[PDB]
Amino acid sequence: MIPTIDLEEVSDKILNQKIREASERWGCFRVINHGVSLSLMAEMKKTVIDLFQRPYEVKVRNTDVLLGSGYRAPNEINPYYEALGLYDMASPHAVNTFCDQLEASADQREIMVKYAKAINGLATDLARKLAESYGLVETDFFKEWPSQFRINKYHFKPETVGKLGVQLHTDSGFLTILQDDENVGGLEAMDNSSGTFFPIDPLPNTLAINLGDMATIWSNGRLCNVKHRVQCKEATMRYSIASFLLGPMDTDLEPPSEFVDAEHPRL
Ligand SMILES: O=C(O)CCC(=O)C(=O)O
Ligand SMILES: [Mg+2]
Repeated sequence: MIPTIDLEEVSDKILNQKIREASERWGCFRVINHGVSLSLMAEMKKTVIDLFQRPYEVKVRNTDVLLGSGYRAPNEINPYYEALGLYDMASPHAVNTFCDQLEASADQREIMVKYAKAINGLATDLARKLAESYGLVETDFFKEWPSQFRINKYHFKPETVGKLGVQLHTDSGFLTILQDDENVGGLEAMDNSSGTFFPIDPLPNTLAINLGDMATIWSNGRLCNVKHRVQCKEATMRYSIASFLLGPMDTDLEPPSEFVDAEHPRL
């Protein structure tokens, strides 16, 4: 079972410890009292739904910056999935460019600006708490790490229900913040120990956090890069918003040396 962590827990050592053990054992957790405006989240979702109904020929303008950034229409590899997004989410220029590409309204534009700044703050905050949970000196390790924004539209038809919508996988970055679909469940993750899956049901006003491959590398294997998938449980439309804190992009990720011991040989 995925644990729910209270980010307004009064005690730093309890809070950081909860986060670390969740990140090591399950590779994921929910956060409550995250500090992201609930109204901003709903408006971001409204903006997402509306953005996906832009002209196809406009959507196609959402060009890759990184391979996979930008638009992907459903195809025969993964037929139920449509997506948009931008690289370097921390850059107001990058966000604006994305909004220029999708011809967002001015109102929409500034919804995106505010969401990105909020979500990216939650991300830096969570990452720092992870550094703190290990008593690291390098409590700023991520300060030059770029983020990637990606909004997703899942189309499940009656054919799809009972089966999956996306196959089992790990995020390649450090940390992911997911705003799932309020009224359409289906996200599942595998317990590495058992091999069994458990669901990540969309609990209202919460945000889902999971760790990716970069976190495992950085932590020399202590942090779990959770395997997850979304399974179709009903043939409806489905929207989700994801913000990825990635590893460094120019450099190569190797761990703070505090993680590499004679009992933790390098990977
Ligand atoms: O759409 C979802 O429910 C999860 C999204 C996800 O896993 C991703 O964008 O990497
Ligand atoms: Mg994912």
